[PDB]
Amino acid sequence: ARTKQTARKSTGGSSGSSQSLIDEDAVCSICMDGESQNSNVILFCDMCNLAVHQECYGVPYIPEGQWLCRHCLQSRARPA
Ligand SMILES: [Zn+2]
Ligand SMILES: [Zn+2]
Repeated sequence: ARTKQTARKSTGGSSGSSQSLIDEDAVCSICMDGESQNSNVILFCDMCNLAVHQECYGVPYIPEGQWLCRHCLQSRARPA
């Protein structure tokens, strides 16, 4: 599963840094990035845009394969 980690800091790697940065992170649904601990890990679906921290959703362990949320894993659950 795709897991992105981010750490908060008063003055970290920002305000230019290398005068060239291009990246687009995900947006958790359980929280509005207002209080997710100093370091958190977001999770994006492999067939969807379900972006939720594994701590926010309550995921016991992070699979070492594809991540299909209940909506998609259910869509293909019946089919074959
Ligand atoms: Zn969250
Ligand atoms: Zn999904």
